[PDB]
Amino acid sequence: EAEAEFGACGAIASTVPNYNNAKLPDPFTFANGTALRTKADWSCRRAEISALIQNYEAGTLPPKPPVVTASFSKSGNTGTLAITAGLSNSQTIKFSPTISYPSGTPPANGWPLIIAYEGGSIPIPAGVATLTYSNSDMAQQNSASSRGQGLFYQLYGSTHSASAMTAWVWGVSRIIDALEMTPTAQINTQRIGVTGCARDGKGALMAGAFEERIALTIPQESGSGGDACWRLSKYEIDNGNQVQDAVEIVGENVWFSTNFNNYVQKLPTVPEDHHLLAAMVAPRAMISFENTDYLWLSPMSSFGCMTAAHTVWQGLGIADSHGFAQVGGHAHCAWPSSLTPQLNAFINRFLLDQSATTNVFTTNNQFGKVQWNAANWITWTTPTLT
Ligand SMILES: *[C@@H]1O[C@H](CO)[C@@H](O)[C@H](O)[C@H]1NC(C)=O
Repeated sequence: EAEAEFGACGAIASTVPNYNNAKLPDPFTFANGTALRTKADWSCRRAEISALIQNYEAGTLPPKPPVVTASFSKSGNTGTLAITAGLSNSQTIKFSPTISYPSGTPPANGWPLIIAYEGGSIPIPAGVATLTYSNSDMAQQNSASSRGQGLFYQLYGSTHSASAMTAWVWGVSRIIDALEMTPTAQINTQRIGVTGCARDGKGALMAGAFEERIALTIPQESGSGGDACWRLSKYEIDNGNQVQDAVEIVGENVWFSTNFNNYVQKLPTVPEDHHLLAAMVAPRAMISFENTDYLWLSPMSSFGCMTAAHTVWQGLGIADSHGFAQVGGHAHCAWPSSLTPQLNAFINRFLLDQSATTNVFTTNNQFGKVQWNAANWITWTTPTLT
């Protein structure tokens, strides 16, 4: 409704004041009760999901500011992309991510690139350039003490509602803006991925969800606040698994908005969960990786959450653009070589344009004191969006 004022998607909701659902919110029904039926409907539902996530847990994601400039220099195989961002009131900040390049002549359209939060913890293939993004500089993340601290807040103000992870997303968007105006960086901006591990994996998921120029999203062992769902993690903690959950996470750090504190004890009233956050990547590609050795990561919650999110790609007819691999037997953020084929399949297909098959959806079902029962959490029937 009200398309003449708001555009093609009309008056998307940012709140649902009467919501109360202990199971997972339905991806395929808008807040107003309209059912999704077409693939185009997904674009508008994703916009509504973005507004709901910002309202309840992420804070405000500012749009591109009126000043974004960039200069590039290179020494050896290392480029430095010096970025400046500024507001209409003259306030400016600067940050300078570095890029590690393969040697020699690039492909005609430039190197594919993975934006790696704090360098990431995945093996990046030799034909893909790596941009090291210091997300902690953009928004600090030591503990609850870090609230409102970081370069982002030196631009927008320390009381700005963006969570640290939303601030990190904004920084990624500026990096891509910079790359698109800097041909000498020799990056194929149509083949950019994002990755990070642990808290930086929560960050990478947020980046892929909210920044649509990311072609491939790779969250690694992101746990609670990442590819796990709040409702499922509450079920785990109530049944004796020592998981991270919504209540603890908001006291531990600043990855979520202060407003989320008002909902962590009332999760059924939140008209979203992280299955909808992950689904915001669709129709682009994502594979996330989880580790069952650490109950803190909430293993069942990630499997159930990603199974729920997967229904969006299934409804869009592109199930193989979304992968999930969950295994045990390795240290946190250590990369197990047994998963390298799955990682490379997604990188090869979505960043390197190879005909790799990307049907990856596997778990060992090692969930501790709980089991996954899809009927207790997913109530919707996946439509075939037209
Ligand atoms: C319900 O909301 C969606 C998203 O704003 C919109 O596209 C749709 O037109 C709305 N339904 C009606 C009947 O206005």
